Amino acid sequence: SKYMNNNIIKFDKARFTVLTEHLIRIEYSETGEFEERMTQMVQNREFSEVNFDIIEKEETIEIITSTVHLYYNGGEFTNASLFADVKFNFSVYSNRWYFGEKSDGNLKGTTRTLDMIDGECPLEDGIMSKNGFAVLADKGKVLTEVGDIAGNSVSTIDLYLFAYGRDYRQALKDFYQLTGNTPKLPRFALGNWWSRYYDYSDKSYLALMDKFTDKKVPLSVSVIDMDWHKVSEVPSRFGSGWTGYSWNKKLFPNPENFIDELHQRKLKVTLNDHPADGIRAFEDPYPQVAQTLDLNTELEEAAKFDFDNLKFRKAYFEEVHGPLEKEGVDFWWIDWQQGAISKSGVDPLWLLNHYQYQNAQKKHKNNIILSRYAGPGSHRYPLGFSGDSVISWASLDFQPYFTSTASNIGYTWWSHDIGGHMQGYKDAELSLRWLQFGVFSPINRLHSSKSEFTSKEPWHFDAVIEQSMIDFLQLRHQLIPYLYSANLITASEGRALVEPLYYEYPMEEEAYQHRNQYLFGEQLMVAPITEKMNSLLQMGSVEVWFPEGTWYDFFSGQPYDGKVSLKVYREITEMPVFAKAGAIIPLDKNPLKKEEIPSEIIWKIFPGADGEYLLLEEDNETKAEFVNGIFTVTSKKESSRKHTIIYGEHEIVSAKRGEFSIDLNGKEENFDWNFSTALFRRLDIAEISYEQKDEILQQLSLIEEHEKQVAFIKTNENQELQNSLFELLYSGK
Amino acid sequence: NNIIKFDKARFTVLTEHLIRIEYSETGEFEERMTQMVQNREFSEVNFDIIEKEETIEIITSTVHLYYNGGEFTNASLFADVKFNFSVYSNRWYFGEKSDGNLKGTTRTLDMIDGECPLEDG
Ligand SMILES: OC[C@@H](O)[C@H](O)[C@@H](O)CO
Repeated sequence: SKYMNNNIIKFDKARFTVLTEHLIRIEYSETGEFEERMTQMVQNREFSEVNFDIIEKEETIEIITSTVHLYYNGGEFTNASLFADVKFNFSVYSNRWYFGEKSDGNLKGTTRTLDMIDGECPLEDGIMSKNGFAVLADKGKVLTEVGDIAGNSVSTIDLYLFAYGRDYRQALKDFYQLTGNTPKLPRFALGNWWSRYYDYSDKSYLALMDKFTDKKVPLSVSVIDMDWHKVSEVPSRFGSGWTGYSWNKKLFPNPENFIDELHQRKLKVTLNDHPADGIRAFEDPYPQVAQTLDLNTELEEAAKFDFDNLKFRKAYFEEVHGPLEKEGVDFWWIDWQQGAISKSGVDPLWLLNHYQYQNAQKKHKNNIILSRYAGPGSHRYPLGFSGDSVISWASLDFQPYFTSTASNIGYTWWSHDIGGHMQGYKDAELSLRWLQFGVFSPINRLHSSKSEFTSKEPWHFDAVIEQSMIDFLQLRHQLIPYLYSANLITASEGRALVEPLYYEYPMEEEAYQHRNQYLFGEQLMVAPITEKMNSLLQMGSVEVWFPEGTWYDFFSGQPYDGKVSLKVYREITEMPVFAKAGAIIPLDKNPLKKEEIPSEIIWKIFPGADGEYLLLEEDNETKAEFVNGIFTVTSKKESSRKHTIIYGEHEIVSAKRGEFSIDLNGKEENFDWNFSTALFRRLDIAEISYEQKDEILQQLSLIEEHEKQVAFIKTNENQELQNSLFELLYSGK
Repeated sequence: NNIIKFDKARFTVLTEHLIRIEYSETGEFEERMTQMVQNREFSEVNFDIIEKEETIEIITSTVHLYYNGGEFTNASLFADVKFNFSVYSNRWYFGEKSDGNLKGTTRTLDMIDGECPLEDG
């Protein structure tokens, strides 16, 4: 059969597939046979036919779409024979791709891990570029129909040219169509996780879980780190106790009972797995694995780690994990730090995440793993696990940027160790700022090193820090409805929960100049504080870009007239999070109560414009509509759910059942936030002279005209104090 | 008896803790001294072998040395030491650097003001 889809062009030894007007597959084959199989990266090349034009001559071909000219001059792919011009003017002369060459503009993607990183590390390129094109090489192995490694591609060069311009959201959508959508997360993954590299007993671990309840901190996940298994008692002839599959019965004399007690507390349970030293002769499962793999047990022959080997994988899932799953382990923390070597040339991290994520689905519907990034397409195996960050202001300052930038390669479920993993320095404010970021990150998992000094328990800290941490951990559970809805949107529509500003505001230069600022779902904009407070102000700060429109602090209702770039100041207990006029945010009214789905939703409405919110749940869709001051709630299915409505400052309706409409036009649109209260608070906490406090309070109270209030603060000899006062006068204008 | 051949490789267990590893395309292995090596006469030692169709394992009191056949690559030739001095730096891979080397020396201190890099010992 000579039949070919109309989107396929062949010329010399190349094949071009025009998958969209802005996405061209580029293949080279010595043999004239081109690759149809799935690869590690690509799952789907079925794209609806698109319009394009060809200029084919003897010696050259040009493929022309709405956004790109692709040229091929025959022969081997070199920087001279294969190149493209984009039909954009985002740069004066960075509008040409050359095969095998780097161009500027790439907005970056992510990397394997933050292991041993103190602050910034280099990132790999993503598919997003300010100049409108990027090339995603497919260097992976081909897969069989059922998803096992098949060997080398017959397309010895296989590339994807993205030429979406600054339509970043559409580039990511089409990347997901190509590599497969992110699977749905389960709701439990979006709550708080407790983890610590600490040799807990059953007793001490349950006592901690019960103290979390006593302290009014909700948790969804109980992580148990490597001290669950034998460590120091492993005979040295076998190597270290890092890898283990055998319970420490001194700490866990009845593992199934312990896991059942965590299940009764509605916690999902994961164990640390260090797979690299395989199954050695001292292990509980060794007799059964040695039988299956026909090992020499009198010579203590180990079942060495080999995820290329179908029999090893089968032994690993059925005979090593299987018994631990039967005891009640819900999902696996794959903790691989042992390199990228295999006989197949496939990264063992890729093999682990691919096969473990598939195996997890027998255990539970929409199950997860926790593992490091395994390259483009590995978003199919959530969750991401960033690993052994250094505990530092510099590490925190990198992390929001790292997180939002990862959306540029579709890896949208990074779980960082909140408060940082190891080394570095103690600073309770650092631990608190890091938790603020974690709550507004894809996953909020508390974790720490083996130190006796790095517990992330709120009560480790003083009464102020402890209370603020408890408040933020409660907030995480309030946000689960919003997070779970955004999760179902990632899985169904290919939209990241965390977006860089330039996704919404691609033509605004300031959207590229606030590296740690992001959109958090569709209704909230976050600007985490990631530097130690100024002790004179007793407040930290971040420069915020406010896009055009009216914005409100999500917590205080402090207003801000966009478009402006404004330095904003917050006490260590407060975080900069903002909503536009018209925003509607659902909150669980009962974040401490372990309900499978919330019995009551708070609808938090920001007055001053129309808005809309769709709450996706396991078995329902709930639409909130705010049009000409009328707030309406409707659902796909009937339910007993109670709805609370908070319109700006004020609870209007409490615990109303069913679908309803309510006219909010006759209700107070204004937040209580006011200039005079906020000014008094900022002056009162500041470690400045009382004479300065007195004069600033007197003059700003006395001076009526806003421009002369600003002139007065402009004379202040403390420059950061001027900025803080300016923020208040700007919100109060 | 201290000598084992497998595929295109020759292993010589000189001590319980010292193993020569040779590759030869032709199956001819080198007996002559080199600039570095002057003597390969060492007393017999005890060690075990697990030889299969496609793989060999040599086991001493201190090391597992594995060879999976073919040219020597990081994947085909590697070893686990029977020690627990590190949590996961106990594996040698052919042609890869691992941590822990306490260093050796270098040709000269010509033009060196303070420290210079040393070669591995
Ligand atoms: O299992 C011990 C490890 O050091 C873990 O605590 C880290 O989180 C792994 O990255």
